[PDB]
Amino acid sequence: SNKTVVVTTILESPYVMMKKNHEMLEGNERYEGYCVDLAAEIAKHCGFKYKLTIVGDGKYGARDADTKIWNGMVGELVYGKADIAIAPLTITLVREEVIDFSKPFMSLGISIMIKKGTPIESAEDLSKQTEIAYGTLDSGSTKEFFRRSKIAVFDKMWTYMRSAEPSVFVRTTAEGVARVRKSKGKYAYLLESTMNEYIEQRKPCDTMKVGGNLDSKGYGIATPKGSSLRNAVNLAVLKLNEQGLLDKLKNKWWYDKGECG
Amino acid sequence: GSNKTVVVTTILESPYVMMKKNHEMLEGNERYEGYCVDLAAEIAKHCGFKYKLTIVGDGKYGARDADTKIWNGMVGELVYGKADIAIAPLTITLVREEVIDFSKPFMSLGISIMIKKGTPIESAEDLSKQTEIAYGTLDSGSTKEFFRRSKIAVFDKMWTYMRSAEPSVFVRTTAEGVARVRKSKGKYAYLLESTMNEYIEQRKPCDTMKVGGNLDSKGYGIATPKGSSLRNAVNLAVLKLNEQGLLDKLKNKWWYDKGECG
Ligand SMILES: CC1=CN2CCS(=O)(=O)N=C2C(c2ccc(OC3CCCCC3)cc2)=N1
Ligand SMILES: N[C@@H](CCC(=O)O)C(=O)O
Ligand SMILES: N[C@@H](CCC(=O)O)C(=O)O
Ligand SMILES: [Zn+2]
Repeated sequence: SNKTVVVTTILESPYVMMKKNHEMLEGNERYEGYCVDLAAEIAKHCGFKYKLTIVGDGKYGARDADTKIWNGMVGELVYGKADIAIAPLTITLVREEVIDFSKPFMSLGISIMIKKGTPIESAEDLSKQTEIAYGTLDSGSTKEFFRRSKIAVFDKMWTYMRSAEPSVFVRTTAEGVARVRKSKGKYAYLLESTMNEYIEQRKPCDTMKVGGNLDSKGYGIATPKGSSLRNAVNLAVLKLNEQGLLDKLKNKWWYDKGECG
Repeated sequence: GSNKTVVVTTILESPYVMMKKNHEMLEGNERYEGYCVDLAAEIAKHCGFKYKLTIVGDGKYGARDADTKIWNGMVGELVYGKADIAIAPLTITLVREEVIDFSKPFMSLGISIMIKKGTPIESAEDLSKQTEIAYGTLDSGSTKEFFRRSKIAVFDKMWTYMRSAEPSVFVRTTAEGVARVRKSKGKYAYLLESTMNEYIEQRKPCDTMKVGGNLDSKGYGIATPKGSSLRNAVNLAVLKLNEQGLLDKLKNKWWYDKGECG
């Protein structure tokens, strides 16, 4: 018997954003963005009503090494606080062991954001110097990439980042971007290419993406194990891709948005 | 029950699976080499099974006959129980995911255009707006189905042309498509996946290239029949191999490291 599906998501541009007039709107209407549009399409194809909820702790999801407790959107699924996560949530092994992911709806890789003119072209460049600090988001997949890497350059970078003072890590993507912008070239931020490429086309047009991506992976829609939504959501992602809807939404929220010419 | 050798279906498609030069003097899995040969050994090791590589009997990827509803190719081998797993450049598609399971993707790709160098085409729109240069796809597979099913104006126009073009613009194998580009003096362009296009661009005689952006974005996945006991282990193994950098290493090994075009 049909119940409203609780969707957990995260305020992250341009995936989910508060509309300019949000104070006078209610419920799902408060929000706009790629994942807001994706949620409406998935719900229509799968035949469910839903409520968008912003993850309580503002995090993507990681497992505490000591307590083994998951936080973020992953934790909301694991502990039964939400039915589905529709967000830029990276498909990773440690997550797929505890939740299920749809096929990917978007490709990405880890990338470098600099303030324009910063003399860095690559991860190797960052690793060979100390004047420019660099770091990642907490409680996400990029931090874990570095923590786990056995590649020489990335291992060196992790050894630096994990002990750097003051802390190079940030609580949100927006904090990382602000830190690049205010640091006069002395901070570079490691973040997913999707977010990097969005910000490069927003005023004040003072950042850019440098070097190749460090890896290749995808975002997926996540459900708790045993969910009755799993198969329908997976097939709906593939239907949306084949209809060209995912490519339409990417153009709508990245390039049609562009403010830097 | 007792542990049983897993039958792997795959397809002779360079550089995924190729006969070794000395294959007549080798046995079993040792007869073959390529990206998917290396990936199968790793999937089997991570999942703890023994396996036998077999080449798909009909040489096809997989499509459902509209009239008989029978699946051919590697998809049919899984559907009908002739193989336990497909480890091949098999595109994840909705109609296939309805009848088999796919792992998470191990390789990204999109449909792309191969030209003979110097052909005056930069895009799908360019192909659609002219008639001097013919163009086609593999005669069975996901690229043909993309065109057949598209509602996008440029692609619909291309399909309307391709489906009625005589003599046939379709080809039986990738190698046939590539040969047709090479011998056609610029008057044939081939629509094929970016992975295969980028491989051939780095092979002698270095006379083709990939032009324009990809027309779509998708992936290849390892496929199992529904209800397979291998499903979860294979899926987690794909994710582990990507995170440990093995997939990017294998792509470099079979595409670029011994590329022949400098
Ligand atoms: C936009 C889009 C749509 N679709 C449709 C569903 S798909 O499953 O066919 N894939 C995709 C896709 C995609 C995303 C990520 C990805 O990661 C791979 C990359 C190589 C190494 C391992 C991880 C592969 C493909 N992107
Ligand atoms: N998409 C990431 C968050 C962003 C990042 O770690 O750079 C995740 O799912 O954890
Ligand atoms: N990978 C495709 C075959 C090649 C193509 O259609 O271009 C499939 O699985 O059908
Ligand atoms: Zn739709």
